[PDB]
Amino acid sequence: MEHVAFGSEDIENTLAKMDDGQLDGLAFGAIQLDGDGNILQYNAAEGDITGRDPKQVIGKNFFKDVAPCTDSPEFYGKFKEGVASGNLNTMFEYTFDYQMTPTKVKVHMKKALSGDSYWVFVKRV
Ligand SMILES: *C(=O)/C=C\c1ccc(O)cc1
Repeated sequence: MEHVAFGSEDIENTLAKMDDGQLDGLAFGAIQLDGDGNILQYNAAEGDITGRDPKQVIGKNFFKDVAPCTDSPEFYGKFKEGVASGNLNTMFEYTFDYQMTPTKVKVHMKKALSGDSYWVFVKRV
């Protein structure tokens, strides 16, 4: 495993060193999106939670194609405001329910260290 704790204050510095292989070693779901919501990275733990095959979702739009239940002011809305502002750091509970058994999760979104990428971290609650 990669020892990083969900919600950690410096998580963005830590995850900057990890490759797709490394990211698959996290205790939680990790997704990296560009400013337009396209999926740059998607780790194994997210695949375990949502049932999606990580390889198949990279390159797709998260809010439009892959995860339309997140297309709402309460999820996508916070994302777009953070991208516009160039600053994002929010944590909230949410229910994933698209093509899958409803699953309650904790979501943490944070701007990355590179200029126009953004993390979505997810774990069960
Ligand atoms: C809402 O969109 C439900 C499902 C979902 C599937 C995959 C990922 O990564 C997040 C959310």
